[PDB]
Amino acid sequence: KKDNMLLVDDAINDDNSVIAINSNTMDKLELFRGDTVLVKGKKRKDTVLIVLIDDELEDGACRINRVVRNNLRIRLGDLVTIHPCPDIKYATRISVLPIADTIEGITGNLFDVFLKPYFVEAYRPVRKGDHFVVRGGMRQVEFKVVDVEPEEYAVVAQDTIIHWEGEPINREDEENNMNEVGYDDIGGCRKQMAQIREMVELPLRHPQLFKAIGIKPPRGVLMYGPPGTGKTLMARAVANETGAFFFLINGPEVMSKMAGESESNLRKAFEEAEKNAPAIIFIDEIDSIAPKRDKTNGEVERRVVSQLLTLMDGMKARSNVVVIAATNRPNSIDPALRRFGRFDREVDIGIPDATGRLEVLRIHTKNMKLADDVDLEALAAETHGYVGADIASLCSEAAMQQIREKMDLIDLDEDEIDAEVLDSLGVTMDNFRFALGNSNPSALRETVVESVNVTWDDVGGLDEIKEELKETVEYPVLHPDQYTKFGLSPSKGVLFYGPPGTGKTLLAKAVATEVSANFISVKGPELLSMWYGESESNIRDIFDKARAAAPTVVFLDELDSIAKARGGDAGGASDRVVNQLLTEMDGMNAKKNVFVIGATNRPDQIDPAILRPGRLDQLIYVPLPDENARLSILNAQLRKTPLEPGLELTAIAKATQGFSGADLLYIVQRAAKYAIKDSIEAHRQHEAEKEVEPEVDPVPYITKEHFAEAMKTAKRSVSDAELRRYEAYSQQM
Amino acid sequence: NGPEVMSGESESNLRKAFEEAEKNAPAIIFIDEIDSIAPKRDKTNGEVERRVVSQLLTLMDGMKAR
Ligand SMILES: Nc1ncnc2c1ncn2[C@@H]1O[C@H](COP(=O)(O)OP(=O)(O)O)[C@@H](O)[C@H]1O
Ligand SMILES: Nc1ncnc2c1ncn2[C@@H]1O[C@H](COP(=O)(O)OP(=O)(O)O)[C@@H](O)[C@H]1O
Ligand code: BEF
Ligand code: BEF
Ligand SMILES: [Mg+2]
Ligand SMILES: [Mg+2]
Repeated sequence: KKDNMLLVDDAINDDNSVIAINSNTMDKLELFRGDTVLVKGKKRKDTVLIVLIDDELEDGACRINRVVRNNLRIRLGDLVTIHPCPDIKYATRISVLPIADTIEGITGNLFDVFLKPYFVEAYRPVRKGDHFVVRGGMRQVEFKVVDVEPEEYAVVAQDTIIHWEGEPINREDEENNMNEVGYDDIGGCRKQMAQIREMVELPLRHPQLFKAIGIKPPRGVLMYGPPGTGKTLMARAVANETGAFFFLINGPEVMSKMAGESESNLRKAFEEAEKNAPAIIFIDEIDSIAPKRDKTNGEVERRVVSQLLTLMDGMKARSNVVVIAATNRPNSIDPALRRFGRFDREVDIGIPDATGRLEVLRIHTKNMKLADDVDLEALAAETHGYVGADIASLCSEAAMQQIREKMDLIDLDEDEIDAEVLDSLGVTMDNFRFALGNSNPSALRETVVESVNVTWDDVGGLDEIKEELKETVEYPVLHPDQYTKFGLSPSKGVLFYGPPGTGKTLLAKAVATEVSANFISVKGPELLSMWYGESESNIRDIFDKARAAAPTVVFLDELDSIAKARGGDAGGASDRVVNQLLTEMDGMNAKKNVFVIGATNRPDQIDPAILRPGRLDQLIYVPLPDENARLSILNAQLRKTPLEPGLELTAIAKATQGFSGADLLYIVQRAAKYAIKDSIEAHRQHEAEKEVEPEVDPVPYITKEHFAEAMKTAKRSVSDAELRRYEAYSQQM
Repeated sequence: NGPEVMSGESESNLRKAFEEAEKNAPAIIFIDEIDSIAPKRDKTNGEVERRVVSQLLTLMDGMKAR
């Protein structure tokens, strides 16, 4: 460890142009009380200050006031490199300007008042870009050094000419934001960030390493992946981490209404990137530029593609520029633009894992008065399919929920704002839980499923079936250590079969509500279209949305219409659907861990090519309920009902042997209908006896006579031959 | 190569390449990645692909003994 790098500490000396080192630091690095030292911090910024012996400092980190600390874009507890510069000498002239909001109210001679006594006889060591502070006249004004004559940094001796102007600006706040954000604001993408940093650092600063090894540096990088991942943030961080030129052009803004000058715009962009310095070019949204040369019909876009191909190929060794192109979809790319020489190093910035979600959480919400009872580990563990911007939307929705929560009771008084509510603001766990329950992933927005309030105790019976189901779904998405220690490839599909009215759709709803993962549901023949190619493109982009928001559950309901038996046809469309489903279901490796759930009524018409072991091997039979399962169904269907205390369901469980949950629900609904009819008759009788008093309801519970009248027309659902067919299929399989 | 023939100038490029290979010497032409030029003519729906396939057909057929 070279002792030339030190951390930022609080300031004892309240002066602007000063830093404090300890004496044991002075003997460790020769410097003095008058010595003017160059501080170079993060964000590629610098500053100049006077070193002074400080006993309290302790050699390891340095004291600097908040003004110096700001110019370096550092905080208390950040590292900076310190090194002396006496090459700097007395100024010829200086160019400071007051920031508008620090002078709103006053006017007149700022020089005589603030600047004159501030710089006098101190010969301060200033810098271009510095923003210093001067206290006087019952306020503190902030000026920004806009220009000096003696290079970037100089000293303000009494002979130095201080020029101030009355240009109150707003620009510094805007200037800080664009420069703001470097490489510490992007979390969860460490390998791609290191590769991008290498690709912008090594060919641009020192090509001697690549000349020594003998590998030609690439002059082009492509960024693809899901939307809202961080390609634009990476481009902004790369544009801010270097003070070189950054010619920013976009996709559809290179055109013009005159007779063919977009080629001249591309030529002038390339010549302005070539004229100044070895620089970097970021071309955003190249899908509007490259139409893949197949679905285009014009000549102007082909001339644009040819001009960009000629301007991308003709780069010599003395040019030394690289290009960055952000791209949403990775399939509509021109293979002539993907030729060897222009775009070769394609990075894959995918969805983050739990540690990446923790990194983006600790990046985003660390700039607020947050809470006192928060744990981000459970928030990152429960969240599965979010990527990049959805976490920021979650934090914004939590802040808006906190604002809605602390408004109706504390009386904000929207005509004029107070100062009592503003400091008592904390986004607690309840606002984050409400924001988690009131949001959705950005890839599953168009396939949003309406909320069905069912739990794992609402499905009466099927106890061992539901516990092995919740185990075999909860295993491969949260704890992969048992999967790694087992050493066997897992199942990537499951199927339900049995009589209708048994609980397959109810088990699918219980998966959709209480599995702590994502869920996407389609109907059977919904993914078919009369056009050509769309009937397979629907399955293709549905499975693309499934692979994007990993993990998820794709419930293919009623597979007797998609996976129809082949067996003279209508043209071969269902065969194309089955083949597309087979080639989109066979590309399931250990990554992206999706799960396909099927539930049919007739299992004889399912394709053996899709019932093959290795594609969809599991087969859970859901049989008819027994006595105890029927009692559990009758107890779970009567949960939120005002039942009679002197009423038992064991007689209903014993008197019905071949019944099912659907007709049991029909029995309970007919009993409720009879109770509602009795309530209506008692209400109209009470109205007649009042016009010509009981309780709030004359029938507060469902009596035994209502059940005895509802079970009078209680048929059964399934016949006898269907049970024989299902028993024959269960004996065959 | 295949998709480096486009910019009515694909037919001019095909005629230019064939007359250049016929003018100089008895030689050999390498056409790499023919699947872009020949889209199998039934699944395609464009018209400059049909025109450049017809041009390649009438230019490959028009080679004599000399
Ligand atoms: N990987 C990431 N890490 C941190 N913040 C991210 C990430 N991806 C996206 N964001 C956040 O998403 C918001 C907008 O992202 P943006 O750069 O516009 O997305 P993109 O690169 O897809 O165009 C910003 O608030 C940004 O901080
Ligand atoms: N085992 C069960 N426990 C509780 N309710 C059940 C059960 N089986 C069926 N039901 C009821 O049946 C109704 C519809 O059943 P559903 O799942 O759609 O049938 P299927 O098995 O044909 O897909 C729901 O109102 C549900 O409450
Ligand atoms: F990937 Be981002 F939405 F550009
Ligand atoms: F969905 Be069930 F099998 F009627
Ligand atoms: Mg973008
Ligand atoms: Mg169903």
